Amino acid sequence: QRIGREIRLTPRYRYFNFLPIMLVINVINLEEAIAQRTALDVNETQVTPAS
Amino acid sequence: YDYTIARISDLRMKDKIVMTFILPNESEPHPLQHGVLGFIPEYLVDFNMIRN
Repeated sequence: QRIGREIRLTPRYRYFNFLPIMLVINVINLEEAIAQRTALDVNETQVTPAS
Repeated sequence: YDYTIARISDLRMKDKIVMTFILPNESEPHPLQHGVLGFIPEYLVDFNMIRN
């Protein structure tokens, strides 16, 4: 029961995937590593008598 | 004193006399006008409505 001019858009498209290969990497704790100093993972290769 | 006589056919004004003070030489709003007719033009609206 009301009058108005209306404007329309109808889109037509599609995304396809061909190559079945994917490599993704994840990076975490960047802020954590920057804020807190890290220094050396050194391990004491047990020439004290435990080995 | 100058006068202007106004006549009207409406019933509820039957058998009365109403008088007031009027400025005949002015056109703009002013505290010594008895009244001003607030008027803005309006124009005809013609087009088709397919309603109901």
